[PDB]
Amino acid sequence: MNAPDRFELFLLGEGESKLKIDPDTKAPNAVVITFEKEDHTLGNLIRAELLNDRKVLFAAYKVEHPFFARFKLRIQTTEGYDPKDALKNACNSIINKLGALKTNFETEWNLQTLAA
Amino acid sequence: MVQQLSLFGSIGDDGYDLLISTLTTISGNPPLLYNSLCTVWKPNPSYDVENVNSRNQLVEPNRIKLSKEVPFSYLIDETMMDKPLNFRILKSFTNDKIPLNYAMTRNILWSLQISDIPAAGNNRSVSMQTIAETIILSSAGKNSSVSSLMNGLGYVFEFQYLTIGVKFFMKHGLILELQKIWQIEEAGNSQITSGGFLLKAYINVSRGTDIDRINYTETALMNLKKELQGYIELSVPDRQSMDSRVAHGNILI
Amino acid sequence: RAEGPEELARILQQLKLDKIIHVLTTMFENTWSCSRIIKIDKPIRTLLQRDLFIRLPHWPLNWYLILSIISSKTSCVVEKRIGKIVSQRGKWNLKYLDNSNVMTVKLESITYQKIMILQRTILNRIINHMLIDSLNQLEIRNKICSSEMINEQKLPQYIIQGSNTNDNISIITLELESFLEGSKALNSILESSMFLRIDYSNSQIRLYAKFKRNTMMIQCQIDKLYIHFVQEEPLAFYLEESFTNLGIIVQYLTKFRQK
Amino acid sequence: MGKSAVIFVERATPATLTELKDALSNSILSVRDPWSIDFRTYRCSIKNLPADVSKLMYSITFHHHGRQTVLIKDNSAMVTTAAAADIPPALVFNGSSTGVPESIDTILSSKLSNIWMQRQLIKGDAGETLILDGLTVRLVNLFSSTGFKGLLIELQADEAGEFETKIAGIEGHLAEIRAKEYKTSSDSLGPDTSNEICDLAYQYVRALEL
Amino acid sequence: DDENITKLNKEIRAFDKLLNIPRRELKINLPLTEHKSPNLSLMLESPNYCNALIHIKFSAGTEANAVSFDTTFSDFKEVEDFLHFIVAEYIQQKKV
Repeated sequence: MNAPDRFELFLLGEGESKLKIDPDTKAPNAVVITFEKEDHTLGNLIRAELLNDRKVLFAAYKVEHPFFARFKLRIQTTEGYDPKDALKNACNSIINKLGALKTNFETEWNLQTLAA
Repeated sequence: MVQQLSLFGSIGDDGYDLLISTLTTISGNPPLLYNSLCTVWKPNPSYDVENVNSRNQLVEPNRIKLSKEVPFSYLIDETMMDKPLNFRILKSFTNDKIPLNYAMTRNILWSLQISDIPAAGNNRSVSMQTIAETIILSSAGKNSSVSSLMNGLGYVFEFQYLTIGVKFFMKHGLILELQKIWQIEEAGNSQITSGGFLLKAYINVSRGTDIDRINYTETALMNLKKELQGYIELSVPDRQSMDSRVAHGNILI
Repeated sequence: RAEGPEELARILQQLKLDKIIHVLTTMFENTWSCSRIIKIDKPIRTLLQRDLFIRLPHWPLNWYLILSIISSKTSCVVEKRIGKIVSQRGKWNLKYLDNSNVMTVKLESITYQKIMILQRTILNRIINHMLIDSLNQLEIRNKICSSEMINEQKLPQYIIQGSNTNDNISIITLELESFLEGSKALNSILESSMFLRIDYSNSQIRLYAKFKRNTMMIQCQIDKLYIHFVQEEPLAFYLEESFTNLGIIVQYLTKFRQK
Repeated sequence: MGKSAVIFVERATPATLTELKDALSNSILSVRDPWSIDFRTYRCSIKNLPADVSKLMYSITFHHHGRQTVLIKDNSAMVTTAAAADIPPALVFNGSSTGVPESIDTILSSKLSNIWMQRQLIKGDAGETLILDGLTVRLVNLFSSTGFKGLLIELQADEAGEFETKIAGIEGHLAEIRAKEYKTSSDSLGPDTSNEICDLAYQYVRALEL
Repeated sequence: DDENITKLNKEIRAFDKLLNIPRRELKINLPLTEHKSPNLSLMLESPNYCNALIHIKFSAGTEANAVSFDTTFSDFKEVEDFLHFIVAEYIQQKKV
């Protein structure tokens, strides 16, 4: 049997970096960032958030083969602005949105329990 | 970890003095006195190592060497402080008796070292051996001692011996050693190299993959051997004598 | 290893700038704790500008003496101010900056004696500024009775009395409406301006107010209310209290306000 | 004689390190180069063992203290080096050493692999070191195989007179950031024999145990 | 151990007084009353055999270990300026 172990989907191997950043040689201010042990759940969210920044020109991701858990992201931003900073802003905005969502759901659930 | 490339030989003490002079005529350096003390440790037979993969032979048990330098104040008796500390003192070291006895060495209890049998094949002109080495700097705790440490790892004492000799440093990192070996037991001290000196010329290579360096090292060793033709015959020892695995017992001395 | 003529000119300009910076930093350290960690995103508004943030261990927290060094091709000047900076989530935030009391000083005039006199006066200046900031947190308007203000004799003379050119006495003019948090029913009784005088040597806080109209109730004995009326100005009274910690002075003010 | 202490916080957040870095920013005098640390546990593979003989062996590798490994077993310490510049000259001269040793972790995991086998590995990289008034504080995030583990704080001072006061102050500083479950340790391996790095490794072991 | 290495070590160490870096120290004690005697210790060194480094330690008459000032200087002009400042400070202290 040649079936790989399932835990290779969520445990990094030794000597593995969760992120790898590489400058793109074709378009200025463009970076290709490889994420490991991740799938569409994160890439879709990050790209949809990166599309809201008026200084972000290009943002696209892909998962080359459905056997391996990894994906590539590509970012291109305006002059005088770092793609890593854009990624940081996107992550901060996502975290704030999720926190607000959690607080709202807890308030509504407690109100329902009072009305239960 | 090094690849040590070595050649061996022996001489009778009668020519000893003469030999020394000739070496200084070649190297241009004077000999330097040295000594050492080695203790050999073997895996504990009380513990059954079933982990030795018998169906595959991934590994075989081996013996560990712990070495240390001992000051000459333990090796010089009350008759010898008058002479200066130089190589000539070796001329008086012909008796099986020695000032360092069993009790002092027991009171003592560094460099940790493991080796493998030399490389196989009959197309090798020098003894090539692989050595893995580490250093112990200090320790602490309620049982800080070499014996307690090696029993913690899982090893026990087997025997020990004492080397005294002289060193010559030549070009290209070549080291030439003249040694005398005294085995030590509670029963007493016996000189195995009785009435002679053991000669060993060797070089160290840091990386085994580099082959230009290894070829250069072999060239230097064979040139040195071809220089000493007619006086001393330097030879490759027996490959089965430098094997230090526990399963089979023999000791090149 | 420089490559460009513009690079060489920039190198020499930076050489002059940081040589001056090193000289003055050594001057401060030979007498002062600078900070080499703080980086502000935007240079402070006042040609090369360099910001240096200095303080002392016994100063109030987050209060820094800020020096803006402005270097030109032929002349250099120093802007000395007092500011409040905090660090939050890896960022330096300019919490507060003072611009009404900017000390613009030429490079040559600065000497050791001026440095030590500034060291002595800056503690009182920072205490006044932090009192101002606390009152702003209380949303109370205020104005500083500086040395020039006191010398102009526009303030009431009884307040100036006892201030024998001592830096331990600080007088601040407060608005009656602001100190009362908008109580407009008391504007017709007391003057719109009150005076807070704090003596560090005496550790005393006095709130002086002036009656807008002469009420006959002054003739009555008000000794039981800890109110002392000014002999020179019968319409002027004051409340005197003793304080030990400045951080709780706000409560004292409320106590005064209560009275 | 210098003194040291180690505090480990298990329920920390990813941003707790930044929170403690900023909460101490008033007293921060300077910052120095980053550090790293490794923590392995080796297990005994032999079954014919006595009841009183321990089974584990903790290896702690210090990167900033000149690349040194410390092996700990049953309150017994062993300090090994692997740099050519730490070798006592006598061993080089007499021939007891070839001059280019290996780390003891390679020896345990290559030649003695039939007695000892690895069981876990906890790493810490890109820590920050801050100089406060008569104090040095080092912070780092601990990463296991699965992911983030917790926060590690190590304090070192030269004067031992007021060490307890500094420890209490740092504990209070953590207290305002509402990190209430923290395990601290400043014990000494040997009351009579004082080795700094051995005691530091023992304190690490006592802090990191579960 | 061996005679040759000790002989060479002895012969080389014999030249320390010539090869070693020159150093100088000057201690100045100022006569002051009220059992308050400040000390001024100036040590001059040439770490790279050509540059002059002047380390100044001025201890005011308050405590035996409370060093009022401890500074280093590489420019003689700044040395003279700080000496003048210290003299002025001492004069002011004597005037108060």
